Amino acid sequence: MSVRRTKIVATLGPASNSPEVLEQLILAGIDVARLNFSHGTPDEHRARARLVRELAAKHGRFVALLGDLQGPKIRIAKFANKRIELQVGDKFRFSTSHARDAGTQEVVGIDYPDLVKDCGVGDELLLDDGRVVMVVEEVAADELRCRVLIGGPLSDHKGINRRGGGLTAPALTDKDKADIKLAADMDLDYVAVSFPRDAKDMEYARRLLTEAGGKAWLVAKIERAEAVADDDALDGLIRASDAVMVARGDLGVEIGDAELVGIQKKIILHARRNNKVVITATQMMESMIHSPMPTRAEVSDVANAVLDYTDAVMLSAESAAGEYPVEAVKAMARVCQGAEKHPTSQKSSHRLGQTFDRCDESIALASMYTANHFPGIKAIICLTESGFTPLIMSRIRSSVPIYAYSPHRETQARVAMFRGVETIPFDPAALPAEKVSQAAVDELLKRGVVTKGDWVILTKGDSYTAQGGTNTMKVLHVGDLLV
Amino acid sequence: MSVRRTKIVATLGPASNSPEVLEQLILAGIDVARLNFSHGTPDEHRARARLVRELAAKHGRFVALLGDLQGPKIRIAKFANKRIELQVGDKFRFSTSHARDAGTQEVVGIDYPDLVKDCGVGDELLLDDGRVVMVVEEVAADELRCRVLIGGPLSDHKGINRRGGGLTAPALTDKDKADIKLAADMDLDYVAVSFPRDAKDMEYARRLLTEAGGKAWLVAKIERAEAVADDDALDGLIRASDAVMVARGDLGVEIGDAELVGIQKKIILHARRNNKVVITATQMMESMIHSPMPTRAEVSDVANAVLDYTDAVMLSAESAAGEYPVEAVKAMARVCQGAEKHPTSQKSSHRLGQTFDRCDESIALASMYTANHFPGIKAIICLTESGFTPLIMSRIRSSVPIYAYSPHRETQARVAMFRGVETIPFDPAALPAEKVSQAAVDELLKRGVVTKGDWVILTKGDSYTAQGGTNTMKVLHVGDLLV
Amino acid sequence: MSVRRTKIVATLGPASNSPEVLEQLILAGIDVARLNFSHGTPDEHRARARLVRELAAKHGRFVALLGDLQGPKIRIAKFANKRIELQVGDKFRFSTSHARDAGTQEVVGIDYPDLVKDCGVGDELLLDDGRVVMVVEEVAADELRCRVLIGGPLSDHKGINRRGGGLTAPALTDKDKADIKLAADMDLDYVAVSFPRDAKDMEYARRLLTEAGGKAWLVAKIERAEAVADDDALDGLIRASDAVMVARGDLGVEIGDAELVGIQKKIILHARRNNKVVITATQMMESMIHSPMPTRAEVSDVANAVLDYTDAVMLSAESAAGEYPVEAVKAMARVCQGAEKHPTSQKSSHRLGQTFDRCDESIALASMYTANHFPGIKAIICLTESGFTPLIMSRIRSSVPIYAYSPHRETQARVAMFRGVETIPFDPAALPAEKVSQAAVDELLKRGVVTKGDWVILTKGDSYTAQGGTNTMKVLHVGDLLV
Amino acid sequence: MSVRRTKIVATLGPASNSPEVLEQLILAGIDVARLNFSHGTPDEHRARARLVRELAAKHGRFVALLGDLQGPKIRIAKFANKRIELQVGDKFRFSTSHARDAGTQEVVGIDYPDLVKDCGVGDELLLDDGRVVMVVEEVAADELRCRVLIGGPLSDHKGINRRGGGLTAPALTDKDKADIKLAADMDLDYVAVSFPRDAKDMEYARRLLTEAGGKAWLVAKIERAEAVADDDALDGLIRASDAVMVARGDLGVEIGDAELVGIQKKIILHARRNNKVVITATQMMESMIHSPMPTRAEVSDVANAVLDYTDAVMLSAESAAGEYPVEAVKAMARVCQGAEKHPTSQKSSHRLGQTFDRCDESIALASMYTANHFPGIKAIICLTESGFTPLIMSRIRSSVPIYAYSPHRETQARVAMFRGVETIPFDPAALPAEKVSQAAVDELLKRGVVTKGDWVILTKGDSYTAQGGTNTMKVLHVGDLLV
Ligand SMILES: O=P(O)(O)OC[C@H]1O[C@H](O)[C@H](O)[C@@H](O)[C@@H]1O
Ligand SMILES: O=P(O)(O)OC[C@H]1O[C@H](O)[C@H](O)[C@@H](O)[C@@H]1O
Ligand SMILES: O=P(O)(O)OC[C@H]1O[C@H](O)[C@H](O)[C@@H](O)[C@@H]1O
Ligand SMILES: O=P(O)(O)OC[C@H]1O[C@H](O)[C@H](O)[C@@H](O)[C@@H]1O
Ligand SMILES: [Mg+2]
Ligand SMILES: [Mg+2]
Repeated sequence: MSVRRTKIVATLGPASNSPEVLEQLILAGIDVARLNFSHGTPDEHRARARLVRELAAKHGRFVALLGDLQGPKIRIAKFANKRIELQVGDKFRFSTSHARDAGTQEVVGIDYPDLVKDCGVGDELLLDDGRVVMVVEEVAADELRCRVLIGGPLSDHKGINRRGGGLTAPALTDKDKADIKLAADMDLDYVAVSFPRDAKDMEYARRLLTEAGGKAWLVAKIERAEAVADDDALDGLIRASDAVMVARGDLGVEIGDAELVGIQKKIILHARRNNKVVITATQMMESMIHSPMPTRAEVSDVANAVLDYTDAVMLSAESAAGEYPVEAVKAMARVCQGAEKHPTSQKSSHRLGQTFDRCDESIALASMYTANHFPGIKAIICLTESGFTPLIMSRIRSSVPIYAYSPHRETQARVAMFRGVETIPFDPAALPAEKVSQAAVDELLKRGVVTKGDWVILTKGDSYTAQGGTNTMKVLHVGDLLV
Repeated sequence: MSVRRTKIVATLGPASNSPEVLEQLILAGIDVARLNFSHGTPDEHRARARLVRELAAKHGRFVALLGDLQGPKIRIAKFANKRIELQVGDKFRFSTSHARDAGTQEVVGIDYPDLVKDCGVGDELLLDDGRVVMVVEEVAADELRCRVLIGGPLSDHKGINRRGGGLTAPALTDKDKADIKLAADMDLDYVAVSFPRDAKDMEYARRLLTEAGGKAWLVAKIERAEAVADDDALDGLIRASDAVMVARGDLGVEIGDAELVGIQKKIILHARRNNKVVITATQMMESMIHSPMPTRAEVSDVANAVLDYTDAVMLSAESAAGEYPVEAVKAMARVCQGAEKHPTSQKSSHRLGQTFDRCDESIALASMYTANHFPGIKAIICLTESGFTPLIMSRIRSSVPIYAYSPHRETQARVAMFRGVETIPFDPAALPAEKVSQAAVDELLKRGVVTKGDWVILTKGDSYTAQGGTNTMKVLHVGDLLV
Repeated sequence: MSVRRTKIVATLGPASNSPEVLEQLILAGIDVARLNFSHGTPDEHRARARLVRELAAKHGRFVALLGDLQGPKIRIAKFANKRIELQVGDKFRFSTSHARDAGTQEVVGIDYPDLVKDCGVGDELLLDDGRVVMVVEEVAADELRCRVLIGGPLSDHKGINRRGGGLTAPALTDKDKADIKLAADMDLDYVAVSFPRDAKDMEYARRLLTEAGGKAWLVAKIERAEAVADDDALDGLIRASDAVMVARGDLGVEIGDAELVGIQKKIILHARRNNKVVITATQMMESMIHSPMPTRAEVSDVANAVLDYTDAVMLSAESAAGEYPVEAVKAMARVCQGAEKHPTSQKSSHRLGQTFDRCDESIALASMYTANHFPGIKAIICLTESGFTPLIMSRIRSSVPIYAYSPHRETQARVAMFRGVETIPFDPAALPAEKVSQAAVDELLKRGVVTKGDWVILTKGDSYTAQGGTNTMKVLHVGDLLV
Repeated sequence: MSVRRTKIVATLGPASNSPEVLEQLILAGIDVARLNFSHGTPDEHRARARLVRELAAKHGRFVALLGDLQGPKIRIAKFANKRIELQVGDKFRFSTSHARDAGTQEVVGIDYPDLVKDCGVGDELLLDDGRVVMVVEEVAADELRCRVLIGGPLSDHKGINRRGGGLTAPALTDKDKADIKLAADMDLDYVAVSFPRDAKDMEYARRLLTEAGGKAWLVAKIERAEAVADDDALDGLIRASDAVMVARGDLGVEIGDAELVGIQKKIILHARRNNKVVITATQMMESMIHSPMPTRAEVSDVANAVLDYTDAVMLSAESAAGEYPVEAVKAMARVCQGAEKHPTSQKSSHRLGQTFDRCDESIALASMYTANHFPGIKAIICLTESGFTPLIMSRIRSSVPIYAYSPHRETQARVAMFRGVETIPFDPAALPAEKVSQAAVDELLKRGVVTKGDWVILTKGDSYTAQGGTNTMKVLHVGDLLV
């Protein structure tokens, strides 16, 4: 089998907090560790962040760190005895005037006044990611009086949303502003914004991140009905980001699970067309929380995401809280490898008939065209400062390995989420100009990726100091004297 | 929202044995009831068969009955209680001599004489489609003594295989020969053959079925590595059948779960190209055994099967043994409807450039072409004897309703598994020839499917008595005087 | 070789006026005789019209008659001596005020009052169908002072036009109004309008033709720069007609020879898209005026028109005035047959993805689809009243013979210009309804077009009296008992 | 309009022998002068060759010289009185036994032993390039007895051929071997072989040319039925050549005029696929022998050759013997420019799905891909030694100017026949390496082809001395500091 191209995002948590498990996850092949700021303390995150970077370096791997902002997720308050159980037909109330610590079998408090204002009789409310469902029977100034449609347990601080969406909330909370600073302070590679509705929400988050001196790239989580209402809404949000996440948990609540299949495919495609990275997420291997093997549906879900040409697939509870975090990563990685053998994973239309905007864009596209048609080419050596050039290369369907050669750590980590891209640390400026090409080829010969007789593509610009000036494509024969 | 086109196969069992639940399944929209002959007594099947047909007729629905032969897959015997639970590290024994009804927590019997010959110390055994895994620690003359590697439940007649591959029975079992007679005696609409390897296995089954006077159509279950080894193997097996099933449980064990995605798609496509019906099966909504809603992976799995253009999707334990059989069917039906709104579900290339063989094939194809391009057409009235004509129509991607008008019950049930086809009972021979067209159009006007001003396609042959002579296509305006 | 599908229009004149030559032209395969009203007396036309119809009937052929209106010719006045000769660089003047009777080597008069208003310095003037070319050097109050660009002879009443057009003239002259009546009186099948500018000119001609009781179909000659200025101009003119003619003589003068290739292709395509007939004309085999074989350029020109999917190709002086009218028709017919063997002549996209408007349109399209894919089909029996149904069929690329079965003479002749359509005289209303199918099939068996074992398509409507109700397509096996 | 891309080959002769006319032809835009060795003396050719090269240099143009070998004619013997005249309907005989000097009004001898074997009753025989045509009425053991179909004169040693071809003769005659030496001695850029049958004939010609020290590229004239008998025959002959010519005069005789259109298109396409140059020839503007303007058929013929994507179009008698050689070239050039504006002239599929063989091939293809999609690119600077790299570039449909930068005269002339390629004399080896790019860009700035702000593609290899090592593509912004 070939080296896996689709990247794996693994959420960390109680089940993946020790050095022994993190080491095993690194070895199993995680490419990105997600730190969910909805839970844990700042120091818990710092400790994990330090440990993943240490253990990655220990094994010559490049793992990005993604920080996930909680967002304006609306939660219930606490219960007196920490949890309750509800049956179909039971009556239940959400009250702004009920004490936050005194939840009972009949009522719980909520610290969000506009919840009651935005809801009306008939609205369906979904709690704990849809596990419990209620319908609003009566509205008063301070509470919603409901009937349970689908029973189950309820416990402190569980999430609530309305079927259809449309709830008022700010995109950035005060917690999120603090977490943005925390992310900048930890030098996180990616930061994910929850529940954005339009480009403004992402621009605001970008402002705050730069103001805090953060260099992270921004991920827009597509979880709101308004974000997918039409192509302009979606494309606007995508263009304001560096990456997007198909956040199927909250999105499914907002638009209905029966609409997910079409929207997942649209989001991935529109992301790639706008030269952004895309992640597919949520319940991809849920059964592995309690089982050491996935279901056939789970295998199919992941494989189909790979054929949709997602950059990465994500684990949440499977890796953060479940009994088999390492086995989940292993299984996910194996399914990705299998799906990548399909003929549709390697054949491209190469954006025929379209208009290119930039010069560096053109060299990237020209290289993918060349590599996909001259099969003697076994690798692409992309000398890059910020990772932009191999971002463009990896938007094109191919099975050729793309190597991002960079001296910077920021870049070496960034590309870990790019489908088909591997990092090779390399500093061309600190070498005699005439020796750069053979030096780059040496790095692949060391690793056994290419041998004498194979061909390779090298891309670069004129200087080795500025960014955004890729303008050259060379096709080199491994074995020849390379200038 | 439009009428669902993708068909639902629901396996019956303990959870779906009563008249109250079967009535609810019929109302929830099942199109085919599967009777798994691996479990239950002949009279249990007869009782369920009678009840489904009665309850379907009660609600003006046409539900086929599919009988699933156990096949030469090797199974364990019964337990004293029905089931046990095993933990990692537990010891367990498979014995040729142990009583077949007295299985315990420590040993179960097995009707496989070569057990000790085929297995050896170190071999891994897989039970229940890989869910439980054991390693052989000791071999004796009549038993295998094992340690559990992966725990889980075990129950009567669960499948067992060896990781190398050496468990199997040769060609059609004696049980199956008896069940073929039982199927013929019950007038089953479909019969499924397990573990077929090539056209010969299906021809043998067809011989036995016709010898017993059975009119059922044959379903080849694709579960053996040899059946998908190459296109000739697969196409041979498909051509010898009337329908095929993507049996992902056993198939995943035989070829590995990482290869399923590509093969599922190939099987569906090759089936449709050879004008056969295709079912996708196994663990599509497994979490609904214990939960009243599916996971996102399960939603995705089903939806993607619909976009692959499967005829039907299947439930096994979800409907047969689980806690929420009705909710599973409802959920599956809702996901199908959502996926059918996708633009790829309705647009066809119409087999351009290909060569047709038959005349009735040509009229079917010509009607789908016409309907897909003249949007005034709201339905296709296909007068058919055996259901062959609407079989061909439904191989072509479309969203136009196909109505199979037939006088025969055999046909009225058969087409229940055809994607996009609805039955309208109708006897053209018992009418004055000049009144047939308006009589057929009346049936759709009664049901509110078409109104005055809509157009319709009618297909038929010259006589109303023979089969295989469809040769006419008419385009009629609802409102006009129809000859 | 197969029966030629592309139709041949042959202009009559002095070289093709006798019964012996007309008989030879009929036998050589002409499908339409063009009567150019620019020359000849009314009785000369009547005599030829009668003779072609007589001789066609004598040999079981269906030849249409097309009457070509002269239109608005702008001409110079007379020269004092009979003819003058000009050399490149010579000076020459056109004067509104000079005496029209005697012209000199330096100046000629002209009956064009707007001359000085319409023309300007730099304009190129083309005389005698482009044979002489001049450029306007100076404009004075009553004359244009020119330099000769291309020399040659000039004589009394030669035509003059301006590169670009914009000379004022009505499309219908008083002569043309008289000729429209003459055409109606002769029962001409087609009438061609010269120099129309827009749909209004064609609607006016249609009014006059119906007022005179004429049943002819109208041909718009695309000869004016204004007619091809943009798609709306062209499409408007096409939609107002039944057929169009790529009139490359005058059109080349108006837009320049270097623009012809693109516009010829556009006109043909837009005509077919709007379900109109199209003729390609002018100098297709000019060398055959004086030679018994065509040049390779002439062969190429005709063949390329056939691959552009023109309905017909035309001869003008080659058949009307030249030394080898019969040999020209024979050569043209042979080149058509050769080009029709090309793979692009028989393969169609079948208007996939498009939206159909009418029901009879749908049956026509459905038949071409069916015939192009079921190769057992050797003919299409199209029962038609007015020829509309086979008009639509013949817009689709195919090599299957289309037979227009009609009782009417108007229709039997009309379809002679339709590519791939042959007339079979037939009256279904005068037969017992149940015997029609086999009666139609008999007509093809008589002619040896189909034999026992071949298949055929029959199209018709419900009654045999009304027009515009084709709604049925049947596929029949020649040899079976046909109802 | 833009600069013409399709190249013009003009045959020289009595009408184009003077310095005044040659100068006018150079200024009118000829790209290649053809020296037909069938006529003229060695010194007549030398004088013309010297004059075209002198006059081209005088006007900064690069005109190749093509030498056309006469090849094999089969000829009749002598007449008693040197010539006779034959009329339509006359009887005439060709006899293998009749005295070779005593030809009469009724019979002539012939030194063709297989005459009776090769010809048969019904065959048409063409003498003196088609001036006389006969049909064979009877065959006897030593003669063919014929009827004259087309009359004319006959004289000693006139050529004879059969419709259908198949007469035995070797591709290279003794005259041709002498002319190969003459071509080498004159340093001709191209040599054309007449009536080759297969790769062997072209390899033999290449041997003789190299043996004589000739550097010319070889043109295979496709005129023999055997050369187009199937794809292997044709492709074999193409692969053994550098260029091919669609020789429609002799080819039409050998396969029939009705087959030319399809074969012209096949030859052009197969030539381009195998990376060869292709010329379309013969009677493209024949009427211009005696007229100063072409017919519409001639305009169409040339334009359609341009849309078929021929590299060049040729004139023979139009430029060599006719009354208007300069006007013919001007007209041909104008028609080419018009046809090049068509949208199909600029859009390419870019050999999607295909497999490339070489590295320099890959850079050429990658540049055409890049140029066709980044419209900021206004030119391609191709540094080439032998012209191979811009040969490959020009196989791809585009409207971007391709500039072949070369120091060698051999190369500067060679590319004159390549569609869309212009020569820029340039010696990169004689410059400081760091100044090459801006030096090349200066050459285009001098000529006003590009301005500040435009982009350009530059291709090259590592050294500036070896051939066959193009391996680099750069995209440069005109105005920036170019390394
Ligand atoms: O745009 P980026 O990929 O960030 O890379 C940009 C840079 O990469 C190259 O290897 C060199 O460092 C520069 O020549 C170029 O400008
Ligand atoms: O649809 P099939 O099973 O091929 O049978 C086709 C039959 O359908 C109906 O009975 C039609 O009215 C008959 O004319 C035809 O023979
Ligand atoms: O082809 P059209 O001119 O529309 O006429 C179509 C007509 O042809 C059929 O043979 C019958 O005559 C009618 O059923 C029909 O109306
Ligand atoms: O296109 P070709 O004939 O192979 O010539 C291309 C060759 O010459 C040019 O000077 C290039 O700069 C060389 O580096 C290359 O090897
Ligand atoms: Mg099975
Ligand atoms: Mg020749």
